[PDB]
Amino acid sequence: EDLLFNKVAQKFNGLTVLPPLLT
Amino acid sequence: DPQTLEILDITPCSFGGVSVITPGTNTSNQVAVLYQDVNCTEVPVAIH
Ligand SMILES: *[C@@H]1O[C@H](CO)[C@@H](O)[C@H](O)[C@H]1NC(C)=O
Repeated sequence: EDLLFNKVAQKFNGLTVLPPLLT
Repeated sequence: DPQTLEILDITPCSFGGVSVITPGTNTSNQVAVLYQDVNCTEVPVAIH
């Protein structure tokens, strides 16, 4: 799972990036 | 700056959404308010 995570909230003109419920 | 020649960032002043967490209206009339993507240092300064 470490390889799969190392192989793959920005303010802008009204754009929002909500976080996922399950971290 | 057209005088001192300093490099100044430009960051938009916080916006976001407001979400009301309701226990129910059939259970209680209390609410909690979520200010998304906003530091609490800036929540009280707003209109309405
Ligand atoms: C939010 O405000 C607190 C109070 O100064 C600060 O310590 C924290 O770094 C701020 N959060 C961000 C993401 O800047």
